[PDB]
Amino acid sequence: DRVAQLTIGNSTITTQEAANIIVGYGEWPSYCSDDDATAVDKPTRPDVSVNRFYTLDTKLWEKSSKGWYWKFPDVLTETGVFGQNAQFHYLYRSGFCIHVQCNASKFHQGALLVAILPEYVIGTVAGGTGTEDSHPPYKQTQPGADGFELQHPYVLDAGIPISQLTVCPHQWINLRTNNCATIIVPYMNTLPFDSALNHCNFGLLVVPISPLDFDQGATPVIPITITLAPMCSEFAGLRQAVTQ
Amino acid sequence: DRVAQLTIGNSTITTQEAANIIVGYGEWPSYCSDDDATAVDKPTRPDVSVNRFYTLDTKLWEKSSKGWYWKFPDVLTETGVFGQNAQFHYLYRSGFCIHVQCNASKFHQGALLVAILPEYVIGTVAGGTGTEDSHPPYKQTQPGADGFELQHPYVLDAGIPISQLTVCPHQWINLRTNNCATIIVPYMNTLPFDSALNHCNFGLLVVPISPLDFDQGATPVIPITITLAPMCSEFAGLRQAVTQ
Amino acid sequence: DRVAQLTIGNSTITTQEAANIIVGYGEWPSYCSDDDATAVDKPTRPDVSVNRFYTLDTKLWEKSSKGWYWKFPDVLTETGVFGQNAQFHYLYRSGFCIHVQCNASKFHQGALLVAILPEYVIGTVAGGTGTEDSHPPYKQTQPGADGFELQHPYVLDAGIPISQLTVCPHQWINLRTNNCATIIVPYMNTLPFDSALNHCNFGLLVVPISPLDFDQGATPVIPITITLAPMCSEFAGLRQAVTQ
Amino acid sequence: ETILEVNNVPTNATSLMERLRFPVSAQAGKGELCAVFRADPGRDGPWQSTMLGQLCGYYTQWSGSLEVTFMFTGSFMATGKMLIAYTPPGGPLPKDRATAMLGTHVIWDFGLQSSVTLVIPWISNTHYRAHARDGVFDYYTTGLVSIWYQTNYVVPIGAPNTAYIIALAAAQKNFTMKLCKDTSHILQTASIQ
Amino acid sequence: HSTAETTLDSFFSRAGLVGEIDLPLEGTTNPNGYANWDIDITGYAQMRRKVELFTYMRFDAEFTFVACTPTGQVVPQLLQYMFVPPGAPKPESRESLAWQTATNPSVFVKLTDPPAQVSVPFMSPASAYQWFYDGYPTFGEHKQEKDLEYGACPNNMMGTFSVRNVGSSKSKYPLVVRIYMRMKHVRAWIPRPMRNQNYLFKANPNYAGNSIKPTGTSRTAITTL
Repeated sequence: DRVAQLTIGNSTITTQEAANIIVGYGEWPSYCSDDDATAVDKPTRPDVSVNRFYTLDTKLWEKSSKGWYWKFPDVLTETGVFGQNAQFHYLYRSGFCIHVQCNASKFHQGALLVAILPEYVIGTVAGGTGTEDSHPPYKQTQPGADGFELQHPYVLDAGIPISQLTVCPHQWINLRTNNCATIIVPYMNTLPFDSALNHCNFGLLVVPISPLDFDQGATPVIPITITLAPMCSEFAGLRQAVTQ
Repeated sequence: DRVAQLTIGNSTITTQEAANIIVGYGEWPSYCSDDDATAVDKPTRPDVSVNRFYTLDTKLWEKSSKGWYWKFPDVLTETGVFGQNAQFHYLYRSGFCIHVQCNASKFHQGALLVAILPEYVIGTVAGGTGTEDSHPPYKQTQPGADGFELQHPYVLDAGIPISQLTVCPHQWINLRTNNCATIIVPYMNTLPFDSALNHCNFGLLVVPISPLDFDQGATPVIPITITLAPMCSEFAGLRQAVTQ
Repeated sequence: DRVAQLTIGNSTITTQEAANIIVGYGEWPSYCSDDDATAVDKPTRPDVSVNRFYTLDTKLWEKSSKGWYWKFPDVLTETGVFGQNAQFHYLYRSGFCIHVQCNASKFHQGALLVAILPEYVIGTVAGGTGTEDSHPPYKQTQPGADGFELQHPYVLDAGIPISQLTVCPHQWINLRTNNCATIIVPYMNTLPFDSALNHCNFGLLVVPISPLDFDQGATPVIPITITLAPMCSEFAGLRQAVTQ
Repeated sequence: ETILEVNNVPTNATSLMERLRFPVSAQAGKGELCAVFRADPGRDGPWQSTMLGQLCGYYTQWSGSLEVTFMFTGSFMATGKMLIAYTPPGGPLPKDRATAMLGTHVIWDFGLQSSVTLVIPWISNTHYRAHARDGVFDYYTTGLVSIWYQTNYVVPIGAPNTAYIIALAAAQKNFTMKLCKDTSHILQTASIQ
Repeated sequence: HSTAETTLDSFFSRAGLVGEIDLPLEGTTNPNGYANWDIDITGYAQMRRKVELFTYMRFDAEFTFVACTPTGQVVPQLLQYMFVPPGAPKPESRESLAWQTATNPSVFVKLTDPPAQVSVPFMSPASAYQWFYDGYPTFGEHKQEKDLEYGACPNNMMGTFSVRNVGSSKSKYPLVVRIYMRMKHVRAWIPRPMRNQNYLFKANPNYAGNSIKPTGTSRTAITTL
């Protein structure tokens, strides 16, 4: 139960210090029913070429880090064959298998909260005073694969408490216990299909709740890598490639 | 076999680095036979309210510690419901489950001898020269829950060799092996019942045979905690509460 | 039927001039159902150590006595093991077996009304005029084991007629007939458990309706003794001992 | 379970994130007190940061056992034993460990299993409890929780001398609420534009 | 190879000196022709060290009384030995009325007869004798003056052994009575470390703090014989 292997497509992930697997809302990704669908054109289900593990950028965990987030359909729109299909097709649909990995040693300590927040809408500080109706820039609402850093993690940059973020599919990475978190997310939206460009079904939040710490001499560079794989990907409404 | 759990009363002890359990003289605590008894009044067997784990004070293991001891009926006479019964009743009888715990790290070292010495009578240095017939004070013969420190561990402060103390129910706490010692003691005395105030059936000795040691930087505070639970407690000869 | 014996715990009461036994509201004391309870912790049912006969102070019946009363959970809160449990636990529950005894001779005369009045709230004379909103002191609302004497028995010190006090579980002690009254009371309250300190479920009233009288020469000291035993005692919500 | 702000002390703008966890460190070995807090769910205090505490605000009465899980976020080399105690109503804040241990408690040993759960059993006189406040309604208080050092926070050379604990709280399967009302607070000052 | 010689009976069933009583003509030690020996086998090191190997012991015993003058000379004298259980009247003189032994067991022997020998049962009110009693015999405050009672167990105090010249006049010779004890039907419980230091007193394990010698022999270096 502490060891596990995730194989999908032509990619395999290994781990010897896992903490089980979470299946968001107790549901596995699935394809769209014939009665839940509307688009009449036959969709493309590329399978193995898009349903595989993509490893996005690595972040560095510092004793003062606040946390980061990634919007999901988004992080992959410019990567591999998944990205190509997401650009050529109007409609997209899929679940995800997210595997956040971060290892240290038996002498390091700290705890990361890895959670999935559906429809993660970002807010602004409203000019500090709260009298200015400002809005988050494109660079912040859809940060891409590089993710974005939280400025006010306590309120998740959206006026909501992070202490309650656990009502969402989550898992923790407690260095003294495990070195990775695995969460499987089904397609969640009020529509059977939607644009992979304009809409971000959910956001991945990785936030340090218990600060990283260690004594001088132990390796100081502790990376946090994000690996994710689409599941049951379906695309429809073919046309030319659109970036945004 | 390295892991264990001791549940009795409303208390539970856990351990993942144990070294089996010793049952003093190969006998489990039991109640008094109808043919071994004399007192004609019906005894009280409070059970769960007195037969549970009581955790007495903690001691600090130093690189220069000599060792400590606790007289047993005594250590509990002023604690919980066991103490109340021991004070209100003339006669007392019971066995004990002693669990000494002390943990360190894989880089610390040392060995404690945890033994049970029945009728542990304390002697004095006799004024050094041996011409003065002095006697140990009440504070030393019955130290209470705070225990007492040995001044001359080699002779157990009683003119007897500690090297032979292993002929008594004992166990060792070798930091590289285990972090606790468990000894179960039956009621031992030449009488079926006796006073919990005037008489101490046995003494618990915790003595460092192999000095504690570690390199500067590793946590220097290494505590030794004593937890103990009465077993098959019986009391008789009720009257008013007597302290001594 | 005139003779009787009440044995409970390690106490026995005898009588050769009784007048049957009254069971308040036709119900015997019982323990709390699993569907009538709320407190989730397992209660203590000490049994024999608390369900026994406790004999409280004695009163002297004079040719001019007005009557006395005792609040019940209260009278015992500082006596025996019942008191200890009532102090250590937040919640208490129990019924009672009340035995009021008073004997004279075949030449003395008088009649005492022994009744149980649930929720016996005491009122004040309101400064005589009735314009002052005064309240009874703690010493009067909860008199303890010494009981308290009635100042205006006709109205039971609460503005209600004593002539109707017989709608409550009662019995009389008519010296020419019997020398004791026995009443068994079940636990009565709108809650399954309650505090034995803040709340007094009922009050015991002993009032002379027919004055004591005799000719000079016959012993003039005629005592009235109150003996009572808890029944089906249950306690819950353990903590430190609280006096009030 | 949602994070319980036991360390509801820092109000500074930059120090808000530290109310989410409280410190533990090497002591002097005399069963020192670590932290304390009321177990009351719908009362002003630590529970206000939890989802349970927030949903309670919408109901006048509740009933049932509660649970608090403590997760140790120190290093793998750090060891220690704590004593989490729950003191039912009437019991004043225990002055020392020897007093706290007389109530419902659990001795927690740090190890591979990072967390431990303190169950605050439903020990009430009434079937339901209305929200407890200072004064008369303190009649519905649940009690007090207090963390003590059973032994001590021990660590080798090279490992941090201070680690933190994160408390997560929720309700048990027998928890129930009744009589809807509005939360004590309304997040609005002037008209919302 | 037999294991019979290491049984408790083989080990303890050997008579050894446990008492010695002097009845001189002139002196300050029992000069009136009688003596009262407090029954305690803790006065001699050999016998004491053996029994103190165990904490509790239950046994019957065989007492032998060897009497003669201080030179070892056998003299034609008649003696009377009397066992005075605790509570019985201890003789205050050679002509004490207590010598009537209407109930106490007595032995009359001449020094010319072979040593008197007698069998004694296990007479403790406890189930066994205790060579060690870690406690006090009575309740109350235990002040400095009464620390004399620590470790004193009445269950081991079997009484007194009295001797006298059967007469009403001074004896013509100085006497000595050596008491030997042989244990029989022995049961023993809880072994302990064997006496390490010299014995100093009877009722306790006191040792000379300035002369604490090692359990055994020593040498120059650990790497050389």
